[PDB]
Amino acid sequence: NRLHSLLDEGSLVELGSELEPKDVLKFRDSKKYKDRLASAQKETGEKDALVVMKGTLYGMPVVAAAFEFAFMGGSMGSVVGARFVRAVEQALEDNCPLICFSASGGARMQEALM
Amino acid sequence: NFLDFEQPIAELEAKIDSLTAVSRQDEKLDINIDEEVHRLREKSVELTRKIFADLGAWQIAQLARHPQRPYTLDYVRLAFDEFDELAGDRAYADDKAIVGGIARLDGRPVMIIGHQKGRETKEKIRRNFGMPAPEGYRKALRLMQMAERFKMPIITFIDTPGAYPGVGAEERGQSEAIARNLREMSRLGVPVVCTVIGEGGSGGALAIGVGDKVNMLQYSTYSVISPEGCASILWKSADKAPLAAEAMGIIAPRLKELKLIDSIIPEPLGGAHRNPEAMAASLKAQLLADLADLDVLSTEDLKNRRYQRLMSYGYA
Amino acid sequence: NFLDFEQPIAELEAKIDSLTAVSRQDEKLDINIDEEVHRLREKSVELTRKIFADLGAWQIAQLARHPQRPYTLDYVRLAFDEFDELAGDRAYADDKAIVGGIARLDGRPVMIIGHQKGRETKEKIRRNFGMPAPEGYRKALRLMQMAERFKMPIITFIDTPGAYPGVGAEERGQSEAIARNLREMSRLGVPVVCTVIGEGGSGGALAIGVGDKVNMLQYSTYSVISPEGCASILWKSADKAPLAAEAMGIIAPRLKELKLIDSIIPEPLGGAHRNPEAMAASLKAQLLADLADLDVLSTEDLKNRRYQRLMSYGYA
Amino acid sequence: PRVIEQTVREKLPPGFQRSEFLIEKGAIDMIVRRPEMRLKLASILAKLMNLPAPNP
Ligand SMILES: CC(=O)SCCNC(=O)CCNC(=O)[C@H](O)C(C)(C)COP(=O)(O)OP(=O)(O)OC[C@H]1O[C@@H](n2cnc3c(N)ncnc32)[C@H](O)[C@@H]1OP(=O)(O)O
Repeated sequence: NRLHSLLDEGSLVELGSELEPKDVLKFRDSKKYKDRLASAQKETGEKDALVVMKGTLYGMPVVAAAFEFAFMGGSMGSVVGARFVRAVEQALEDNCPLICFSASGGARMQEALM
Repeated sequence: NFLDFEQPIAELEAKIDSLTAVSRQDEKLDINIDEEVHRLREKSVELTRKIFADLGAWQIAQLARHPQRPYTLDYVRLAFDEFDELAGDRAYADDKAIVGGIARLDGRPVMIIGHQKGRETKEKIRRNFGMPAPEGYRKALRLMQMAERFKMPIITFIDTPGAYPGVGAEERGQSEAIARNLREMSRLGVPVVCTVIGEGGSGGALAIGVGDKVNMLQYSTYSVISPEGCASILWKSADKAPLAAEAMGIIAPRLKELKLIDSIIPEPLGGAHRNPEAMAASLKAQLLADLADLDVLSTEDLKNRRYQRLMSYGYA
Repeated sequence: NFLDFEQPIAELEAKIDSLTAVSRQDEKLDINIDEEVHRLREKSVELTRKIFADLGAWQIAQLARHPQRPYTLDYVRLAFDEFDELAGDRAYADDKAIVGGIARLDGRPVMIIGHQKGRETKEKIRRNFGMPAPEGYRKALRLMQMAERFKMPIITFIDTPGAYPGVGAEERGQSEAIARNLREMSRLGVPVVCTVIGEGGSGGALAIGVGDKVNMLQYSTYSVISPEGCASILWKSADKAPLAAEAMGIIAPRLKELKLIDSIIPEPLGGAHRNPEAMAASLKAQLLADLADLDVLSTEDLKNRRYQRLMSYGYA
Repeated sequence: PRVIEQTVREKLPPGFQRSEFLIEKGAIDMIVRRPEMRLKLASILAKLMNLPAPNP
């Protein structure tokens, strides 16, 4: 909704949609990190906290993104950074400002130092 | 002051001390000191292996916090010479939780940035338990820029509980300062090497740890969050810290397989604290080896390699 | 609130005000307002020339401090559009004694940095009488770097009594911040234009005034030290300020001959305060003309010319 | 705020870590309400990129 609100209509193009969590730390909390991963993914309808959608602003190309705080506190998971890199790379290859919105409670603990 | 599980080592040490007194205490007492010293040292050496063979991640964390250990000052003294300490951010204060300076390594000049918990209570409170307010990280950025400018390599030590969680620290752009630090260090035209001596992590540690190479002792924990914090938030308790430590993967070998750190520097038995000189020598050898195979690459190739390695972060 | 020597102008104004009331006050009073208004305005217009013809340097200083005048906010409003105010040094605070922002000048985008004394007592104390603590100058450096990065020209207004002489200002590297400001501004790859609207000087003013061109109103004083300070130190008194003003050469035409400033923008009669719109138009025309003959030169030639002009400073 | 509360074991200032407070303390540029946001970004970016101003 945020991305649609900012970007113009009909020019939206999602980026990094094939990137999904691939937990390897098998983090065993009170719940299993895979449990929370799947629960958030189905509850919010998004693979991870961050969404990226190339678009246009008043006829000017631009790249936007935002955090879905509902996703495990919107933590910056591996996919979050990977999509961030994807968006920045898109902005670099095609000359266009890049914008983002911040909403998170901290880095994704379950992935530890990753 | 040895830890709780180092007790058998202690009592044997406690018998050992009064051997000096019995040498010349009183009543003509000068016993055959050498025989008893040799036997008790033999037993103590045998027992430490009986004690440090069976330690795991929760212990490793305790050892990483042994209140008798070399801090960055100690490694500087025992592996560096002609050390000049630059103190001052140029903005609001110099911080005692970070100590930086310019020194020589086997003739070669280097920059040394790292934390200093202070030894006893007094130097611990004077240095804020190695917890840096942001002005410290601004100072570290300033020094790192200076080192970059004059074609000088950077050696960084990392031993911090974390960025200070206080009113003064938050007011002055803590997040902003650390963000800038993480931005500049990823563009310097000089090689960067960063150890994980002692206890470090919690992000603020990364402010001076983004380099070509990364190294860690065998009893040093590098956790995005202290085990106690992870326990409180997730386990809903504090006593369950060891489970958090086991799960997170804060121990060096666990991290080593993760392609996160480039080498582990083995410790003297019983912890580096028992032989600080040996640990300093090992660290100096590792640092020199790291610098050697690094100087071959040119500055542009150095930065390109640094960027590429960063991108390898995360399974994605 | 007109100055002491603007009294004859005042009393004539004082008769003029109640003309509005007499128009519809009471008792059917609606007199032939137009005739009296025309005659009194004629007399007032004639008298101001009788008053502002014979003012000299001590007065100029008083007029430069007229407590009814356009500050940088006023010139922004009356000559700039689409103004966006960026507040924040990123370190410790944003300062109210400096206001910066990014706006458009006749379509063209520009950066505007300058001071704001505040109009009345409340906005004067909230902005510290246009006296900037160093964090303000760090903010100004940050904005100037931003403007340089995106091939954007910089327009700067200068209206400051001086850098704040206070504990907080000295503690935070006042000297250091101003030194850095004076260093960076002399390397930007974008043209720089700087007026001297209002009262400015005392070095701290120079923090945002090192550019390709310099311009000053006809009643604006630019003194390395306020006249009162020079009087106290040298004359051994304060009352002898006018002599200090006469000696120093703080008036625009006196400075103009010194090759220090590139143009004087003429004022509306009686001071720019009587016709702020006319002054804003004159300033906008001068700024546009300055930018025009400046954009022809390339960035490298721009910086070379800037450096060469600096070296012309001082008779040596 | 919980971590800082336990650490400093005191009362945090009112408005702690609030945008109306972190613009007071220099870390925050400008406070924009959501409805303007798209125009505010559009105008600022059209300026910085040096493009002609957007049409309302
Ligand atoms: C060290 C780090 O970087 S992570 C440490 C945790 N974060 C912090 O210390 C910073 C802020 N701390 C917080 O508790 C919050 O983010 C606050 C202060 C903004 C409060 O926001 P709240 O409205 O309380 O949100 P809350 O913390 O409940 O977040 C919602 C959910 O996200 C989860 N979450 C948030 N951040 C994280 C994180 N970094 N890792 C894992 N889960 C997280 C919470 O567990 C919670 O899950 P639950 O509702 O199913 O129990």
